[PDB]
Amino acid sequence: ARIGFLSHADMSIHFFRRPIMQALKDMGHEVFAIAPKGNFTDELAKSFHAVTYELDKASLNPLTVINNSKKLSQILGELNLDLLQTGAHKSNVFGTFAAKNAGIKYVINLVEGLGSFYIDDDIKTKAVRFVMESLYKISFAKADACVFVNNSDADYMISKNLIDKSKVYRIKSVGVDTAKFDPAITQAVDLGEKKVILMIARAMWHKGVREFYEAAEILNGYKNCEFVFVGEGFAGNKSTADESFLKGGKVRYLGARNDIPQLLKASYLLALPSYKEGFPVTVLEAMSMAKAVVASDVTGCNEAVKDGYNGLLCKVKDANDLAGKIKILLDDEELCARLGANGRSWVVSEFDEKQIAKRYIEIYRKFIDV
Ligand SMILES: CC(=O)N[C@H]1[C@@H](OP(=O)(O)OP(=O)(O)OC[C@H]2O[C@@H](n3ccc(=O)[nH]c3=O)[C@H](O)[C@@H]2O)O[C@H](CO)[C@H](O)[C@@H]1O
Repeated sequence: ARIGFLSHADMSIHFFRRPIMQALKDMGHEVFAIAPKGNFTDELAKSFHAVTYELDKASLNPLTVINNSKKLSQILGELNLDLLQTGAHKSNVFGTFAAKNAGIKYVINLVEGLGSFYIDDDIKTKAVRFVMESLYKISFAKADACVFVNNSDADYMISKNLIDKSKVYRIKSVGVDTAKFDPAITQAVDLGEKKVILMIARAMWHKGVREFYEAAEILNGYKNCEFVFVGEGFAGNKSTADESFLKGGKVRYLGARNDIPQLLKASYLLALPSYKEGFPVTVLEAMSMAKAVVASDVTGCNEAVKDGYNGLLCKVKDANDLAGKIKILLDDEELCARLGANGRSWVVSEFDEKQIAKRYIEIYRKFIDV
């Protein structure tokens, strides 16, 4: 009944792990949110036991990653956890080494997208991918189970003999609060009298930001549409567009936001031209808002979006095709509503966060008493 949730980022605890954690709290367990300090740490402390720690998130310096993870082992050791849920690569691998060195008996892993080491193909990145995969064989072997939020990541990692089918659990998506993300109780943000083409994302190039801005250029307000981008960029990051790029195109830039339901209600459709995903949550949120989606035909996107059912798929790294799919929906309002209505019907039946959370807890029940 002492259950930790380790992440590299408090965003993942607050946005993804939370419904699991709430369900365990409501059952009378002690739930720990273990993540570096961030914008959500203080409110999370009110609900759960916040634990912070230092991390060079993107660094691959060996002695930095040894020291980071040794300190981490001590922080985890002092919590006296019965089970630790990790998520994403650094916590799955090094969080597991540190968890076992700290004497934690049960470690559950979680893969939610394979990330940029499978987008890039430069030799340096092909070597990094090899090492991480070889480390994963050890870390998975030490952990008791791994949850996958899509099928392609599980299939892939099984095919590389990184983990036995026995330990793979497929829980599709991290779920969405369909009662909060409900159009009937949501008041739209006012963005004018325009057909809003909404993209929600951290401004990673690997998220398709450039293609989205190029497509805005191509359509240039066709049928009174307006491209709108929600999310943060960063300065001096090669992996990221800066605010000067995000403010300099035919896109209305809103920066970070907390009224996503309200923004989705004001939108005509949601675009996600990502290069690679796990099970994109902005897609789930758009679906719960009964909004059609236009998404790249890539990993993750093509499991959350079924072409012709709840959205349309476009080629990746292709602004013209992205624009083309958007124009088809701008040209055909009845189709766009039908797809969004199917999107709503699907989230409600398969992706509500409450049933998703219950299925994580059944995995834990195999190992500890809940
Ligand atoms: C591999 C990858 O590229 N992405 C995956 C990764 O996290 P990502 O962080 O890439 O997931 P994402 O970008 O889909 O996260 C979106 C979440 O952030 C929220 N938001 C975003 C912008 C903003 O200004 N305000 C705001 O509140 C939004 O409401 C939603 O809850 O893990 C997720 C959880 O399973 C999904 O699998 C994604 O597919």
